[PDB]
Amino acid sequence: TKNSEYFIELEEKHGAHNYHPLPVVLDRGEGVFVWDVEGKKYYDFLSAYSAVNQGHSHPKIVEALVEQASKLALTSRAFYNSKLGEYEQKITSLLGFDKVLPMNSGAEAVETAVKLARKWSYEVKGIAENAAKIIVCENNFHGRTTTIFSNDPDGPFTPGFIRIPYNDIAALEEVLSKEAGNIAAFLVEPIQGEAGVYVPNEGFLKQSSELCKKHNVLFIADEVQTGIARTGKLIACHHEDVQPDILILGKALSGGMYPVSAVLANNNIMDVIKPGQHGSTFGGNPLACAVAMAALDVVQDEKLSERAEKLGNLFRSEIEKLIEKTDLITKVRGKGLLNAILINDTPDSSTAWNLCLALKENGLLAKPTHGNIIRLAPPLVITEEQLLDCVKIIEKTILEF
Amino acid sequence: TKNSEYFIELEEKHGAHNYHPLPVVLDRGEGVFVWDVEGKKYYDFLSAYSAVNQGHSHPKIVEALVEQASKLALTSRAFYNSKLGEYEQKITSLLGFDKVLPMNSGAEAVETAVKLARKWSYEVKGIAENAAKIIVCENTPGFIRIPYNDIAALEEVLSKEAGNIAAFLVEPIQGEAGVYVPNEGFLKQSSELCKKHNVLFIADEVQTGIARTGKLIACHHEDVQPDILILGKALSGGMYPVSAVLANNNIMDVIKPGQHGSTFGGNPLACAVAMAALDVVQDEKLSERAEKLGNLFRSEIEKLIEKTDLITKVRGKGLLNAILINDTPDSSTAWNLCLALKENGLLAKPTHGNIIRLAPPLVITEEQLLDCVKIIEKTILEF
Repeated sequence: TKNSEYFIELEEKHGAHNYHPLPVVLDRGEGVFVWDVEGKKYYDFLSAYSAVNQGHSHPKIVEALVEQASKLALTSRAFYNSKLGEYEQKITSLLGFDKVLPMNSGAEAVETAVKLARKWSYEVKGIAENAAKIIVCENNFHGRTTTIFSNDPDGPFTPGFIRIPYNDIAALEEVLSKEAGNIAAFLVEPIQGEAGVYVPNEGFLKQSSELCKKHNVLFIADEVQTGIARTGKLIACHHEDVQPDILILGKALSGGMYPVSAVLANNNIMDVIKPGQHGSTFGGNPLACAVAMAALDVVQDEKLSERAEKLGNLFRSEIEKLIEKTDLITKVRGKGLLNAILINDTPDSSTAWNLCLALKENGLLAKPTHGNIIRLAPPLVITEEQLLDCVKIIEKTILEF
Repeated sequence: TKNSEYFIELEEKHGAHNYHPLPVVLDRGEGVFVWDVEGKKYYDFLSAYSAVNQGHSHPKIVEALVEQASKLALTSRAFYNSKLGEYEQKITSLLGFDKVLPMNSGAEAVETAVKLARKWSYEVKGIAENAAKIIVCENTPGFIRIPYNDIAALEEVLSKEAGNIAAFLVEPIQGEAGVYVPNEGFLKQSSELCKKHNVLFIADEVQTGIARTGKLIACHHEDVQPDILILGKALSGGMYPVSAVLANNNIMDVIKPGQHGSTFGGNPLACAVAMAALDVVQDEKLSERAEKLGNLFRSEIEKLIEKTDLITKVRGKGLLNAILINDTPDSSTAWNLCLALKENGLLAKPTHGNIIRLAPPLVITEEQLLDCVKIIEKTILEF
């Protein structure tokens, strides 16, 4: 009785209708594979939007969660817990920063990074306490701003922000040359993943970072999606020889086992933070820390950055060959195993969705974004043989469509 | 060696200084008790700000986490998972709502409740898109701030501009400053006033919900069924960040799939944990336990107050309680009292300088509760 349709109908009846998932009901995951309720096996080519970099149900991450959950999971920050210090030392040493501020969700970490940058710009740089601006390339704070109303009780422009095009050095230099004195930070993703996969021009991140330093503006690398080996380096900034002033991590920081996010910065920035303001009950809890330490160890011990780099090159090379055989795919873009294909149809068309249904029938799970883009992002633990099998599945699906 | 000071120094060096915790380093919890790195045992009288209502490391909740984490912890909402539907059916049936929207954090759920009320007021009530206002209580355009526990102020705002108002968003008890219990009838009259003026009543029960005040949600004390219910914290027993917004179909009908989503909201691990945490509350009758033990606790603390000039009053409902220390908010007395309580085996922390929250896990026994009273008495009388 309790088949896939049974669960879908439960959610229709009792759950808000705020999502449109691909119609598959998953109940087990192991490594690169997931199984639906009827027992069919699939390659996961979404990795829960690049949170499951270490594979589903990684034995080391499971083990860390189970160990810590039976000891102590939450004290709040009213007290110290014995795991947070160990984790803080680990991650700051690993990435080369003095300090980390732990949070739960990606949005919390981005919000916290911006608040930290504004406070720095007041305490150190000298901008008035409501006058600092943040340069952004996308709507990083969707749902929490007033443009015309914000939902947080405690051309169109968003006060406090300057929006410029992504991958546009001239636009950044124009803003900095004219009003860098008003600017606390530039907040940018090394690859934009919201509307697909937008890889910027070679050199964009490094030039942006250098321009920010020249103009006394913090460079904030939002690596919630790009971080933790996905692009072929521990963080995508490393591809560009950038060390950001503030680093934002999330998603795969926990392998997807627990919502863990982080903001890293050196003392000259982080020490503007003082006790007092209203904070997070769960941020930095010992269960989160035990999970994140294990998730980082998997990435380093299994050399997942090198694996994502090598297999990503192979993947894009093979997909480029497929593109030459079909009129259905316009281009493939990405870094490491963060890749996506643009389908040769309009964003209002059903083609990419139907291609994802066909991929599913052939044993590979992906979902469109913005109508005509398909993200292709498996866990980084995929083997070369499995990767080439996935290429064969994609080839078969495309060539038979 | 890795003693308490070692871990405190690690955090000073490598962690942001955004908190000033009580100087105790905890490494184990069971039920009402926690142990520090040196092995000293304490009663936890904060419950992680009322998230650990079911006690630390509750076996049924640990069980649920282990079972599900071993199987599948995260899919994202790009696909269905096999636990969310069962959890949605469970919590909506338990609380008497048609639908639930699952989230991670308390602030997420509050913001989602606000966004939902505004969308309702546009599609159903007819207010323009960015024109609906939300009434809230003092503890920001588009929000009307009135004093807490003030029916007259609410009535004045409604009489003057209910036509432009989507909702009133209120906590059944305010836990921010300390524990501010409103007057008898405040919540019910507020709920009735909102209905009369075609305004949604949103109960923020992130702190008060899940048995802490002696009922499954504090609205039940007052015979209020809110239009939108916000839950958080103890929904997971503290094992996982889980929050929720519940409402009937007349409100949830306005929801359609959007452009931005939550990766972790509604994931199968969160759902397995929350189902177990709810089962603990019902199976162990923790609402009844909190009601009965809360009455005993306030009665015993009132006796202690007779013996000292240090404590002004005790207030609260269920096991959400607090004491006001007889000193200024800028003084160190409450902090120093908490250091002394710690030495005598009970952990609490001040808020707003001169208030101490007293909120143990709901699984505490009468014998333990009276022992805690004895610890507080000893600490006060020896101070």
